[PDB]
Amino acid sequence: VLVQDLLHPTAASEARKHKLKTLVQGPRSYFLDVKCPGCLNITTVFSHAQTAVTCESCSTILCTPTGGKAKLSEGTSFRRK
Amino acid sequence: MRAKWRKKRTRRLKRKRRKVRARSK
Amino acid sequence: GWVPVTKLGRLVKAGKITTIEEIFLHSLPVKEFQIIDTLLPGLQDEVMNIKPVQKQTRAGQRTRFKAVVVVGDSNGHVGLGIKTAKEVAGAIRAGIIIAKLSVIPIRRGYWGTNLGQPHSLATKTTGKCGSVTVRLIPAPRGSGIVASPAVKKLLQLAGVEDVYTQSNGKTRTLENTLKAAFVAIGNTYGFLTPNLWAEQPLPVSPLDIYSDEASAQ
Amino acid sequence: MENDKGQLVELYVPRKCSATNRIIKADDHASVQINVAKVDEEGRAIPGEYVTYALSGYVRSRGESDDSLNRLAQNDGLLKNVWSYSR
Amino acid sequence: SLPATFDLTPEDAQLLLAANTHLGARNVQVHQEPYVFNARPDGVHVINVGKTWEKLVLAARIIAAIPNPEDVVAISSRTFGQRAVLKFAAHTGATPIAGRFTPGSFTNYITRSFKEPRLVIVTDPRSDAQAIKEASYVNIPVIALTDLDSPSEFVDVAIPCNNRGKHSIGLIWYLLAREVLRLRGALVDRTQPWSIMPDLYFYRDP
Amino acid sequence: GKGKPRGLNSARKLRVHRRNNRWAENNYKKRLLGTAFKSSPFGGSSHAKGIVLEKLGIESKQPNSAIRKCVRVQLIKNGKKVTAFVPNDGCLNFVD
Amino acid sequence: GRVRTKTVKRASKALIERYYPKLTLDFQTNKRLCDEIATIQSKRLRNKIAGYTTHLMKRIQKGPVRGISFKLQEEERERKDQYVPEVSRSNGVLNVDNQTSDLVKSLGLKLPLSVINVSA
Amino acid sequence: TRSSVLADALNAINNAEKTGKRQVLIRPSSKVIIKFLQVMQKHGYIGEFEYIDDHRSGKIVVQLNGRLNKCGVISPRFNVKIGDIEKWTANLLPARQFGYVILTTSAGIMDHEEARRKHVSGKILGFVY
Amino acid sequence: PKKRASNGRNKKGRGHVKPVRCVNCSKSIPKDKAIKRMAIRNIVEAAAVRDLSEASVYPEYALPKTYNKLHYCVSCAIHARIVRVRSREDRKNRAPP
RNA sequence: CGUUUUCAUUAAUCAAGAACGAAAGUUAGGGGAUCGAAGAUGAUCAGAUACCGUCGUAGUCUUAACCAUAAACUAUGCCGACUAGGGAUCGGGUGGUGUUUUUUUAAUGACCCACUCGGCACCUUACGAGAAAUCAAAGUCUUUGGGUUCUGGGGGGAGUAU
Repeated sequence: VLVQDLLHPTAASEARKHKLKTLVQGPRSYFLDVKCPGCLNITTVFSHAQTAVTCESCSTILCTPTGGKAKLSEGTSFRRK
Repeated sequence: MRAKWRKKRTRRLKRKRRKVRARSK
Repeated sequence: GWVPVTKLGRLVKAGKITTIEEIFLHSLPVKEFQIIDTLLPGLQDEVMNIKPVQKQTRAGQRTRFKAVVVVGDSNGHVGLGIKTAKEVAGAIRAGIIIAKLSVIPIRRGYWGTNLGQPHSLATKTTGKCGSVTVRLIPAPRGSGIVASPAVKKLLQLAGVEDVYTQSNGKTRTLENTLKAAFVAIGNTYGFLTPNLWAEQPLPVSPLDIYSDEASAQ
Repeated sequence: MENDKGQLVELYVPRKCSATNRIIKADDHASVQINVAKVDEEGRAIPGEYVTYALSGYVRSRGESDDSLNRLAQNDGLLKNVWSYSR
Repeated sequence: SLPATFDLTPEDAQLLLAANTHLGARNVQVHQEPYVFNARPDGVHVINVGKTWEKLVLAARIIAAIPNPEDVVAISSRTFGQRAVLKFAAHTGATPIAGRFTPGSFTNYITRSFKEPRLVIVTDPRSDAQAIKEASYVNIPVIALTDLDSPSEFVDVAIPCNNRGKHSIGLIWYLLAREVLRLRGALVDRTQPWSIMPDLYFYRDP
Repeated sequence: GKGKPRGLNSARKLRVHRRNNRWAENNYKKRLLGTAFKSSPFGGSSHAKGIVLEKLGIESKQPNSAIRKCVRVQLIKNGKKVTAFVPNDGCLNFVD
Repeated sequence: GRVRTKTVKRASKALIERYYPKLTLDFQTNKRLCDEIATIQSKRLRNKIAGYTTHLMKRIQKGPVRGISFKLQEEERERKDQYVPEVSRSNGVLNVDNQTSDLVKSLGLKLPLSVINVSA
Repeated sequence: TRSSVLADALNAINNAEKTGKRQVLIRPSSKVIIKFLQVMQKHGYIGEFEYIDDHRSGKIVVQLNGRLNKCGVISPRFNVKIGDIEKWTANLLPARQFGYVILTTSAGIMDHEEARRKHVSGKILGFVY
Repeated sequence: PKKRASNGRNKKGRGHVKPVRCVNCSKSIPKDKAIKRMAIRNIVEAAAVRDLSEASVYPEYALPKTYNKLHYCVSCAIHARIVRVRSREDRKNRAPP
């Protein structure tokens, strides 16, 4: 206060701010590839999906939408990429 | 006097002056 | 004999502080009036006003007198004291004392030529007291003081030669007008003009160089 | 403040606050001047020799004088810790 | 600018950690305190004691820069700090005010309690608020032994401490006295355990 | 901006607004409604000549308990009856 | 009401503050000491001051009275706040938390450690 | 809505300078803020500033040195004839010896001194002292 | 001028609160403005409990209570209950006792 | 609120104009328990066309339509930016080798801790404002300019006459 670096803010002070109120605004959401262990291929599901994304071959479910982040449906395996 | 009882009295004045002026249209 | 207390009075009385630039520089609080009767002895006073204020009492009134007094010599210092007492002579005496305790300095400058011996204010300045706003504008040479008589006398004792004045609010109340103008002349040493941009090495207080000569027995 | 022939007029060039570079007035009685002792080898600090700062009344009244003294003492070398620039 | 040997010695760290100087105040936290270090779960905010020691050496450098040792005023109204400031006044010059502050002591001379100092050290900026408010009328630097929830207005250099105390208050006063007795003093080298016992500064009895 | 437009193309709002607000002035109202020529028993002129009808003694209300000696005058250019004070110690012995 | 004024109380206070030996607990002897060591311009005021000195003796002799110190009280409190018991680390090691251990590891040196696991 | 972006920038700078700060992050960041701050940098009133580029309107962080008393915007950019510069500088500057009335002319954004030297006039933007 | 920042009482964010009636005079006062105290008292007073618990089968059996919430107006609460009149600085307090 | 969805200046404030607008009131049915302008009564009182007691019409309620006023109050236009410290709370979200609910680990909900937007507010200061009361806006104003709408100009007469 009265002297601080507003150009190089600390990462812990930046990981807590709103995604619009950081220094350069950027999304806190991500993508992740999911494989259901019945099939073999993987599909890329958004973290905040909003749709019932079913698998490509067996159309069952991978994520049911919610208020914020999507919920992966308890038989899954996901990697953030 | 209280301002709404002067307001009520004024409405009773205007209701009379509308009546006497209606007799001479 | 004076026999001072409040160590700055002893640095003044032993002669270790000679000018009020040493007090006005280090922002030292002045508690005794003889500190400026010795460091500013050619100071002249002026009683600006005497008015009766009154208090209602369970049988009658209590009328005491309120005196507005301005001191200040002719060379950049003024002070303004206001005091009620039960008697007018005691009120004027105590107003001279409070005006001597409150001596402020004045940054006077030029209208816009750098010629000899400054005559006017360096900046446009403004003081508010109560509702009275008194604004002082720098003026060309030979303007005189374009002001009301009490403001003109407060700026005359200041040593200001040329100034323009505007005022706003109930300027008939003499206390608030004189105090607004006193703020407007004390605020000339707060405006950071670009000739004061050069850094200074922050001198040591005179209370430490003459630490031995203070701190009485 | 000078005049046509070189000469300084306007008595008392004022002091300035080390935390804000603002003019410390004559009627500023919350302003303060802090002398910090210079220390030689194995202590025993060098009497009559200080590093001095001045802080205005506004810096102290806002509660900023501690972080300002941390900053002003760190980048003189009195402290090699407390004040961190990225807040 | 510290030569070699003003570092936080491990014995001083054992003293400061034994007398609980790091156990700061709870979730209450003034924004003017970056002396915190990674708040312990169930409330308590651990104070960085290295920062405490650095501010302590700085404060002892400020105290040992006054020409006279006796226009320093140690202030305590809280009973945890009264014996502390009394033994601080015993060893150094440093005139004490233990207990009632008696306003008017700084401004407006002629009272019998008229101290006119160049430094005021205050054990608690909240319970000694009138001394701090009154020192800002008369241009005095104020040092304060502050916990993390204590107000910072009109204090310059502060020592982050635990003024809930009964151990930290007398210890930080003891360390100020020991450190200002090292600087410009009749004292000894690096190790120098200072035979004057640490716990002479503490609240006695109840 | 607090109450008024400021943009460069807004002089019509400023003109019409001040022209509307001028009517609250007493002087402007009485100078542009022609009070002087219709009301105000002269013609708006400075002096006016008239003929004395009767002499009146007007009692001063509240303070200054006295009988101010006045006359009732009918103006020549209007015919308007007007009470006019006759100032000095005496001077009702001079008007008839 | 037998409330005694500030004359009686301040003179009694000042008599104890400089004559605490000589000033026993008996009224009839303090009545003579206030005749010897003080100059009181009346007999009634002398008896009142002597009675209040005897009263304050009676409540000094069961512990202190706030306000009055003579020589022996301040000498005793002077030789009471010089205390032995000290404190230590002699009772084992320095018991810390996880975070105090992070603190000393982040700044200092090898000090004895014993971490804890307190939670909400 | 946001009607002027210089006005928001200069009020942010004024509040941070009144409150003793040494840094202002200004939300709006136009070209005219860049040239206004360049003139204020040329006459010493601000330190360096740094334009941070997100892929949007942009931000600026200005360093302050305490020399600024007030910077201000004149909100309708009034068409100033070269005889009216003395009227403006008499109106809204503290003295004739310092402070600049900043105005955008077709020969660039500049202070009134360079405007007098280059004999150019135009519209007024603001003022710095 | 304003005598309270919360003018009568406790309406910030509504515009209208439904009124209740004073229990004493039946003056209709808004529910947030009223003055509200819950009277919680036994059906026996502190003298009668001995002679009543003597006079009972099922030993002492409940000491059963009585509950009602009293809404007063500003007039009739001042005239008896919660009044005195607080000074301008003691007005701002909100601790009950 | 969430969002790495879309369009790409579509926006802000607004004479004239329009929708909605407590209570009372009006028109025509329905309903009419309660309270209750008017009215009738019993006391009080010097009188009592009042307060207090009893009875009770219109009204209170509803349907269709008027009326367009309230101390319609936060007596504080709306949009935008900046400036200060705190802890509560409501709605959304993110995090936790945290508690609870056992079935055996889970899972959800409730809670706890930290953060975050968006609300109704509050508390302490005052940098600042103010004639003061007081005000995180009533600040960022004689160092006066972010955009815009409405209103005022001594008290009456008078919100009267037309």
